Amino acid sequence: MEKPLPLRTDFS
Amino acid sequence: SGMEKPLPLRTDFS
Amino acid sequence: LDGICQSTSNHLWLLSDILGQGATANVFRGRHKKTGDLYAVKVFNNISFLRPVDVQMREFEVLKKLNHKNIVKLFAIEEETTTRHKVLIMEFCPCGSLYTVLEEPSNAYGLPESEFLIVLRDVVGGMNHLRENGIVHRDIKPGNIMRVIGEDGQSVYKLTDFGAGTEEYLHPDMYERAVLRKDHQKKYGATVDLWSVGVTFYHAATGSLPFRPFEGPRRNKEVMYKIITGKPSGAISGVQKAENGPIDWSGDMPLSCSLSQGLQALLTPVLANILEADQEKCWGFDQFFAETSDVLHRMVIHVFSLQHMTAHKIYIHSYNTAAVFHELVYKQTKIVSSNQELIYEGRRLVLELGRLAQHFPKTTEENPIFVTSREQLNTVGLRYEKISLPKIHPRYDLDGDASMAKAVTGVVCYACRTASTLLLYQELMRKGVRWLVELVKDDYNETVHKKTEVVITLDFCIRNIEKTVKVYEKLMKVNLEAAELGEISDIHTKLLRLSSSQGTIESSLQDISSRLSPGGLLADTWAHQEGTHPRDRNVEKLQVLLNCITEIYYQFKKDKAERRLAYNEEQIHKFDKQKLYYHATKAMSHFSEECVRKYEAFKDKSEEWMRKMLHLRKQLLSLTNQCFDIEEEVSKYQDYTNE
Amino acid sequence: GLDGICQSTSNHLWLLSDILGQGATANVFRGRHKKTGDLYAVKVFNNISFLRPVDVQMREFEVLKKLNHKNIVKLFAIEEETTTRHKVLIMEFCPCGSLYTVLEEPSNAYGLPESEFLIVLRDVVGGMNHLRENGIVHRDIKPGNIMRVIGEDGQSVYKLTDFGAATEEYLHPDMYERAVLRKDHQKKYGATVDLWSVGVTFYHAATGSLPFRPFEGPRRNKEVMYKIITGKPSGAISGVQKAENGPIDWSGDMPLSCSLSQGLQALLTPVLANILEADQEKCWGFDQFFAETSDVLHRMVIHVFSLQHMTAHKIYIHSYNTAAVFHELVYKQTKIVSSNQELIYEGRRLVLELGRLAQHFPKTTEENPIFVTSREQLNTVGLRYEKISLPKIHPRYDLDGDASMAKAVTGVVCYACRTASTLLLYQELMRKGVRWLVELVKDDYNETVHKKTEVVITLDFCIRNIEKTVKVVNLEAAELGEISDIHTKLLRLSSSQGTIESSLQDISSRLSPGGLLADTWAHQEGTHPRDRNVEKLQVLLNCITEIYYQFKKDKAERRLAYNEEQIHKFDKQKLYYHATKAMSHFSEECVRKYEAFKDKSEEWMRKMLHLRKQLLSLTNQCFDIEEEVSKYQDYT
Ligand SMILES: O=C(NCCCNc1nc(Nc2cccc(NC(=O)N3CCCC3)c2)ncc1I)c1cccs1
Ligand SMILES: O=C(NCCCNc1nc(Nc2cccc(NC(=O)N3CCCC3)c2)ncc1I)c1cccs1
Repeated sequence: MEKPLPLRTDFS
Repeated sequence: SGMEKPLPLRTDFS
Repeated sequence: LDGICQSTSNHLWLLSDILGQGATANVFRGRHKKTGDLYAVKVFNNISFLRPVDVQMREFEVLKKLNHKNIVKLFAIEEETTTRHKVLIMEFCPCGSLYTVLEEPSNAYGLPESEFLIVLRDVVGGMNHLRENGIVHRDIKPGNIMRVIGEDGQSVYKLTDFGAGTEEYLHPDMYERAVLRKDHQKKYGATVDLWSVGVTFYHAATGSLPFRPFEGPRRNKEVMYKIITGKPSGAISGVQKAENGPIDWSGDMPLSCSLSQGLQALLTPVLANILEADQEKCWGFDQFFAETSDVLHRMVIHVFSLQHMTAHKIYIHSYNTAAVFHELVYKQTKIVSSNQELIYEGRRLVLELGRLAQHFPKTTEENPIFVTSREQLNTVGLRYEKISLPKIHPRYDLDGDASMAKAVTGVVCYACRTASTLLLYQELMRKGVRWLVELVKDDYNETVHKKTEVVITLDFCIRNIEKTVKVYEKLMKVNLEAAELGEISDIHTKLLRLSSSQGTIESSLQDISSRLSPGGLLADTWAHQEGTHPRDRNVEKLQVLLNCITEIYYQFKKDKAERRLAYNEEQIHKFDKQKLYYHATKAMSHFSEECVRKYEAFKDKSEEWMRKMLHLRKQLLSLTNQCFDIEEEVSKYQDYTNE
Repeated sequence: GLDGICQSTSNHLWLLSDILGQGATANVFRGRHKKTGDLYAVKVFNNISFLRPVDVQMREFEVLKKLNHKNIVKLFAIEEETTTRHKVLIMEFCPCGSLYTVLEEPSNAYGLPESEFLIVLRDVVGGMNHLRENGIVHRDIKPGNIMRVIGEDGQSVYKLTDFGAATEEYLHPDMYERAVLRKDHQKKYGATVDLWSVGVTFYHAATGSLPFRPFEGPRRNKEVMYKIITGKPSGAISGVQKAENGPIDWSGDMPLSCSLSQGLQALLTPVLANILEADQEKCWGFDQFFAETSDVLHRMVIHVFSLQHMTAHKIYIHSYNTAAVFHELVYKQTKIVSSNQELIYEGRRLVLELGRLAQHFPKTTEENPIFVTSREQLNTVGLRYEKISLPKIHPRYDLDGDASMAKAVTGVVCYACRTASTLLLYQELMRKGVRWLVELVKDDYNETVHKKTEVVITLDFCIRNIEKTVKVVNLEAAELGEISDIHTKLLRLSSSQGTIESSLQDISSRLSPGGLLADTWAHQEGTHPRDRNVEKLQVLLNCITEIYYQFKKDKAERRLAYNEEQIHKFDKQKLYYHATKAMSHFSEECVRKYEAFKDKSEEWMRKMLHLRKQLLSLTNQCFDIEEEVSKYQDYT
């Protein structure tokens, strides 16, 4: 199990 | 009771 | 839609403030325009306009007069303002329904027993009021049992959502709808009402529905009917338990059900005779109401068996004698009445057979009447169900994640209740073993008080006839003072047989004083080492993890409601999915390694110590009865010391 | 399609709406680690500018980042905000807020519960000390900067935070004031100033109010406040201007409203009075403060309940302390001496071995205490609580006023509700005790009659020696002389023993279940658990609390929409209706029945001590007869 990508700062 | 000022609730606002 | 108001001349409500969406109507949270008070408003759809309004308001008047707790109040029937159609002003129950109550994870495996009795008390009292006012109600379900907080804090459940061709030219296929209209009427026979009630009660007792085909009761529409119309008399639940294998009947509550054994004994027969297909052997309302309200009028005495390490609720009437109390205690513990020693708040407890239950000492689950036998008994323990986490689907699925989360919360929630009971069992064991030791001290102290009463009357008789030998053989005939006489020399040797054989009564009574002493061979040193303790804080440690898992579950619900997540919010949801499994497993293995294992170690050290103490009480009894045999032996020999 | 509400660093991000703290130099936001999603609190210095070059406060931060102690909130990293390059400190997020938000709850309007208080004391002192060990102290510890965490075991863990780490002949006479003289008289006060703040915080935590108040609030009256903290008599811990511009009411004890145990107050009041002292000497030092408080924290607590005063007690005793000092500690609160203290634990009498360690005393809880009673007469005191009434609810519609009013009212009904619960405990304990005492006297009775009959089978058996058909028809030397005087005392001993049994039975008929010492008042008078009086109060307190919380929200909005205004005005009536109902219920049902039970126990106690005197007199009377017969038993 996974698929947890890091948080980003362009809400698009 | 002592508290006052209470008006009836409204549906229409003009 | 949004910011839309309906109103009557006296109330108003927001269409968004919806409490209940049914097929015929909808219910909204509203207010009384002039006072501001909250009421529920039931407003009917466009397809509820299919039977005359003269007989529709005939129904509603006869309901507006129903005044009783356990029935939601119908306050007024008013007409909406713009449109003109009828609305009901009802009692607002802000706590929701029993359905929302059973939807919590704490009640995932059934209600706590105290709350169950309330659902039972209130549902039965509601039906009775409806039956008495000539109203049938077959749709009784958790969905429409409301919950209100009574002014004493305990719940009050309230009922609601109840009412008040030419044949010779017909095609034979349509002729079948001209004979199944009056004949397919397998008429209900008035016992249909309480099938729902019985299913509801099982639901509230166990957290699950009584008759379940695998894949769910709704996906598998057909196998459902095979179960309802084939359930043996007395069976209580039918479960598929397999992709398509045979169905599994049972007349018992599940192990997951935490209700007392005493209550299940009262409850199972009610459900057994309430879930029955025919009218003949199924109960009628007169019998159901009479048999149930018997359960309600019983009081509860808590007793705890030290030999078994098991707690017990005794469901008994206020007017029942001490004799039935013993019987009820035998039915759960297999300890017969003449074998029951009662201990309460450190001292023994005598029941005068005339004493009524209302005059018994007040008990709580943590202040119980202990019960012990002088005979041997094996330790049983707390019989609970071994539940482990479900498997976690690695898929990112908002529906599936919320469901998996509800399940995990409910399992950790169960482990958390069980662990709590395991600590009570250990803390109650300690409280009882402590007193039991002190009661064998009273028993030993009584034996010594009797021994030092017989040892001094034995002595005042021995030197009473030996001082006559000081005159018979010393001052008169002066010859050897050893030749025996006839009458008294046989009772002199008989007294020396007591005084000397009693010397070894002390050597054994001193040994039991030593093994019962504080640092002795029967010290309760295992009780202070071998278990978990209130200071270990295992319950609140679990609680802390259960709070994290619960907080995630509530969120995973909001995620499901939002239907699909933004980018950052999706990664957090994914991250919190791993967090949830981490916390759950951390809790579940802590339940295993700390709570259970140290409890089982304690359960076994108490079975060792129990055998030891029984042996000692059997020895101290064997010695006590010798003091009464020496008591009566000196009784018949003492008055012979008259001269 | 717009930004400007999201700050970041290369490793964290945060939403400018998720603001946890505001301050002159920086703000604090709730943020996340980009790669892991874990939450941290990020403090962003938007106005780092001060009198302190950035290099000084940056070497500070590197020093604090090394700190690693359970009562300091960890400073993980020092970062730069992505676009403004402002210094950001990322640090451990305590989701429970601060000790400020705790003391702001109405359930703590009158101090924290004792168990929580001890936690604040332990952890504040623990952090304070760890600071000194690393050569930092700030004199600025207040609830505002004490963070709260829930520990692995569910107990609070408080954590310190927000502490730093490190012309002339041509000027006016008014510039020469401060430029060469007045800003030069800064006497760099140190060492003892630090503790003043910690003292005010502990008073505040313990009472729910501030220790020095000039009637107009410490802020609105700037002047009287300085007059208080500089003229405070030694040993005083609170100064309050009760009336408008009246004298200051000094006190050196906690207020009655303080629910803290009389035992802990006795330990706390010293360390307050010596901490709140405004001179170099006369005030304590750190080394003494740490040791003195460490003494309170290393103490365990034993619960005892005085049946005759009807009062509960916490005994703060060391585990190595000896049973003799246990009696001392009970004497200090009970005013009953050690040779007078009879101890009862779980239905039976307790024997204080005079040398046993408290570590080995029976475990006790507030509801499973050790009971204490004496044979001497004692007047019942009962619970000492303060009688607090609802404030005046003024009828105007005012969002600020109504919020402040609802908070006060919620606080009064918590005190009422908590006090109501203790009243029920004192009665439930009293009943458990009376029941147990009565069974103990029955053991003292059975012990006496066990020796009365034990001695009669010696009188009747030794009378059968000198007064049988063996001892004593004309006779002049057949024993009628000096032994006939012992047969006379032995006859008057056997007959006097007759009325011993007559009085002995009379007390058995009062100890009997139906007799005139039966504890029948105990189950009739006063309130019971089945009365559900506390949860009744609780139900009202929840209505009141929910309203107060909504009135906070309304106050925040500053202006209510039309319907909401009118709902808020109705809720204000509901709030006053619930509160006066809860209050009058507390008065006419909990207190009124409790006092009735109190007076019935004072009356029943007199009857008890009067029977215990009598039964004693009959016990001694038997040891006397045993004594006077054990002499004539040895003849020749
Ligand atoms: O009654 C029905 N449906 C169930 C309840 C709505 N009915 C009523 N509700 C309240 N107060 C109230 C307060 C808080 C929450 C709730 N809602 C729930 O708990 N829900 C929603 C569905 C199941 C769980 C209700 N007063 C009166 C009624 I009549 C209906 C079935 C068909 C039409 S209506
Ligand atoms: O440090 C400050 N202020 C002290 C508080 C904020 N600081 C911190 N907060 C947390 N977690 C957290 C969680 C939930 C609520 C809260 N906030 C409160 O409960 N508040 C705000 C002040 C009084 C009532 C804080 N972690 C680390 C810190 I550093 C400063 C503000 C501006 C300069 S300094």
